[PDB]
Amino acid sequence: VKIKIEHLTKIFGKRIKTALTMVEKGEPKNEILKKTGATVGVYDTNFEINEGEIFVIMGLSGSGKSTLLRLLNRLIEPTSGKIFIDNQDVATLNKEDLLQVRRKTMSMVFQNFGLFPHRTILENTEYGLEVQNVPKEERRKRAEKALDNANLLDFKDQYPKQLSGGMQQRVGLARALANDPEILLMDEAFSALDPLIRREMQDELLELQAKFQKTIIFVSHDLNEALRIGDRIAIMKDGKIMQIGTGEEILTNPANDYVK
Amino acid sequence: VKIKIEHLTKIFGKRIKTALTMVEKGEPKNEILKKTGATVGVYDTNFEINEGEIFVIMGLSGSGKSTLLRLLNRLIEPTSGKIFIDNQDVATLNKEDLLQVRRKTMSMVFQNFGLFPHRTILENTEYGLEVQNVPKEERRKRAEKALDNANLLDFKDQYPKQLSGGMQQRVGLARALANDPEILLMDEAFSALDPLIRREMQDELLELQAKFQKTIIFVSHDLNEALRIGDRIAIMKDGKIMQIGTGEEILTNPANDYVK
Amino acid sequence: GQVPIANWVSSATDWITSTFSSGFDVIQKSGTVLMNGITGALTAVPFWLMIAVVTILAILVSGKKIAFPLFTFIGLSLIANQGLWSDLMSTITLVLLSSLLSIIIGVPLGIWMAKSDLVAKIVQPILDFMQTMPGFVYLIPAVAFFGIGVVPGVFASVIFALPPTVRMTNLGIRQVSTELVEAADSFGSTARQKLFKLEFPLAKGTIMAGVNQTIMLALSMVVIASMIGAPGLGRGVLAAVQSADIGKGFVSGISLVILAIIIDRFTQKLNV
Amino acid sequence: GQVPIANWVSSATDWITSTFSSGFDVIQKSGTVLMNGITGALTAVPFWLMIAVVTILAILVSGKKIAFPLFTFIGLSLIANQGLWSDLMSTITLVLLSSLLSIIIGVPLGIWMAKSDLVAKIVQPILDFMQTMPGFVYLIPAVAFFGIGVVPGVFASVIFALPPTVRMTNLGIRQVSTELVEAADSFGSTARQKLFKLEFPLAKGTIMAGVNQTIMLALSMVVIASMIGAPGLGRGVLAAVQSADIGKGFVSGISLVILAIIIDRFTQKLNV
Repeated sequence: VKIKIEHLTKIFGKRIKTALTMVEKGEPKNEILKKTGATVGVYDTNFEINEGEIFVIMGLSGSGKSTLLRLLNRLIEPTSGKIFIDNQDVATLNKEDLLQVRRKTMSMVFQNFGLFPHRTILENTEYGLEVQNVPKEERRKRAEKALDNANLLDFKDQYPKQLSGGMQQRVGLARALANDPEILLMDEAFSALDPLIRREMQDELLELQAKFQKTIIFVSHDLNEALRIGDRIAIMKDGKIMQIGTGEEILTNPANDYVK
Repeated sequence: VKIKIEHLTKIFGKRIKTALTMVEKGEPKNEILKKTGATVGVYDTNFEINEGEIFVIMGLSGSGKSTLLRLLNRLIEPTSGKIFIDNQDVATLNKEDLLQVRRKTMSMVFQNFGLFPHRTILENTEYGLEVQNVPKEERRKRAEKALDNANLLDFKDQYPKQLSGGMQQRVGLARALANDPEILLMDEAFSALDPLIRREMQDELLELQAKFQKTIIFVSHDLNEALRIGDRIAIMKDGKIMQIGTGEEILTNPANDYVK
Repeated sequence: GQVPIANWVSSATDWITSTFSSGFDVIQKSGTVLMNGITGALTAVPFWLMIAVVTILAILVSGKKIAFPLFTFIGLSLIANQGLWSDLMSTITLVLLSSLLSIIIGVPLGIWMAKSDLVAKIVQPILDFMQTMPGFVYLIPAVAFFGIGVVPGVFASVIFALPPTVRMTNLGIRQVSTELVEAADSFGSTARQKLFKLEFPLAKGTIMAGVNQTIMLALSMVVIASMIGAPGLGRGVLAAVQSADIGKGFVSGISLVILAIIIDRFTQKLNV
Repeated sequence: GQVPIANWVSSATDWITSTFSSGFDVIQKSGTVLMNGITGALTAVPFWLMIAVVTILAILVSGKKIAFPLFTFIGLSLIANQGLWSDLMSTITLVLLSSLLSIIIGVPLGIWMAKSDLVAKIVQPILDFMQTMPGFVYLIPAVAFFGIGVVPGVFASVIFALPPTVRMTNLGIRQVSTELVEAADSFGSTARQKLFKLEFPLAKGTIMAGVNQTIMLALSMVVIASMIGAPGLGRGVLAAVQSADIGKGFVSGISLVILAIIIDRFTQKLNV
């Protein structure tokens, strides 16, 4: 296995330890988020992600689905928990080791494409390397190959504002890929596209994964697209994982009608 | 009769006389709507309104529908035409004559209720009198009787921000009535309401009109309410009146098939 | 080499101040009498009863927060103890008169700019022209006409503080939603009933922001006019920076700072 | 009666300017040499080649509109003809240095205020405290330390013009959409690659507005510092309002107005 989680916890607001332990009683989060006012992101999630798979993550919009991601790479400081990768726990790292992690191992993809409008394609896509102090020629070549693998090297001098939602997403994915990461995080990557280009990006992602294998984590809200991508799906609600079913999620329905 | 119209028209933009001779001829409208932009609001309308009736007016955006009202009031200066009312042409009146016209004969009701939020209801409702320099006691009693006729005298000290769309419209109509005019103008009076209160206000309006006789001219979108209330309906589009059918418009339909 | 302007300007100024002296002498008399009247009689009364009034007023506009009242009391009283109460009564009549004149001149001009659009197209860039330029150059047109004294400081202040009042007035007038104006015009409001009954009561909250800028600008300008001879705390400051007596200068500057904080907090809390 | 402050303040100021003179003498030397270097060598060169450069630059930033170029030419040339070119080269090095220092001091402080929220909660009200107060009181802390001269005018200007730069910097930093920051942090940007690569290039347009305010504030403050001895056109104005020679004062004021209009139009058109 490439990833191993151990009791991941994220709680906002003050009363850090007091609220953490008072909720550690295991009560439904609704009570503490409604009355006591202590917001909750997750609660004691202990799962894992094996190499060369797709651990999709569902959850109604507002159920702490992307917070788990943003915790994996520490875009939000997790209260307590452990994320063992490459025999390394991330939460117990200084800025240097964490930066090297983010540089070489993990890299995200964003809903609104998280693109620098003031920088052109061959300028953005190379960011993942520019940050690494990479030879301009080498990073340029890597960017251009990451582009032509998506068939956009022709537009290597335009600006994002002059492109399409699907093209912007493909450029974001090229930026994520040029760094050649062992892990690929995707947070609602296709939540702003049309169904047909959505499905097209899905097929592109699958063909690339099958061709180039690497661990993927994926957030989404449709079960159909998921099962189209789902190698190990795991839905979430109230900030709590409930299952890790590939073809059984839709079979077994533990305390959930949303599964249909 | 009460009203008589004489070649009423309103044209925006410069090229005033040239555009006027252009529109008076019957030239195409979309041509000039897309060519020069000196938009057209009205098309040489020559109709009339008899005393004690309801001359509803219909049409969609760009129909110059509401514009006809504001022209009758002179809230927007008409390019050419005449409105003979009480043996008075309004377009050829000095300031004070039009002032007294607006103060006694005509008075409007507004889509968004046109209410002074900074003033109390019994303070608003009396505006129609305050502007006339009326004895405080006299205008106060008139306003109170007007609220009584609508059964909202209890709320004579609240503020509009604390009320409902229905009560706001009722207070606007009370403001219109307190002047005891001979004409009642409305501009999408019930566009911000729901069907129930819409129809309730419609019924109350017809009840008052039959009990208290006075000329009305009405603006609306839907034909159902027009037939519920309208005594002489008038369709309009591209700033041109189509007909004046009470129960014939449902029959004679040169593209007036909106009845269903 | 050519240097013709100075002569033309001094000639024109002599012509004005000679052919119009009938007005300038009257203005000088009125200014000096107003100043020495509302700075000695309307003010300059027990300096333990006025600071108390202001303290309780701060309490009112603050409710529970005691910082601002503590400042007013440990402020104005600080001034008095330092012996600068008679120079604060002045520097207040000055900003008072400057703000009143700037209002009287702008608010009407703001209405005129709101009604006519060409007037605005004219003046608004002129107002940015007058609010970008340094204010120190508003003294020439002051000592040239009224010489040194009080009324020149007042003139510089009113012509330095006017812009924001005018701008925010124009705004608050031509930002009231056209529907209310339609309503008030349908019942025959002849631009004078309409104004008072509808527009001002709704613009107030926008205008008064412009006025609370006007006041600070007038304070700044009278402190600067201290160079001319406009009395008050400014003179103190001036003397200091001319004689490097940092004690007197600092106490006068801190008095001005206190007055400024007080005026800001008041003029703000009395706007919301 | 008690009047204790002045003594305490003068004592503290003597203590500072005595125990730190090692720094103040160095600052005085640096200021005077910078001024007399970039006002006589980097400038004070043919007054028919510089106005032409500025005219063509105005043409560039204006395209077809000829009003602003006509002003630059019939402006600066007007100054020169009036014999005030050596006092405009000064009054430019002064605003130049004041703006540079205010930038160097604010932009970093603006970053620090954007990262930490408590720093902002501290400073922003302090910045309104410093932008509400009259600027004439920024002279005491200038003549108290650096006496009269150029560097005190520069100090007053940098401490009078700083606020807007800081505020708009903080804005342009903590108004760039958090998603881009997430993107730049996911690829390991250590707050120095992130800053230059993402935030500045996006804030620029907001910052430079604060800076184009800083420049005008520095101009105002050096004209006011003319009282201290900061050279330039201000002195002229000053002399006039001290001797009532309205010709010289008016020509210097019109030169300042011209410089102000030019700087405003430039610093604006070079922001959009």
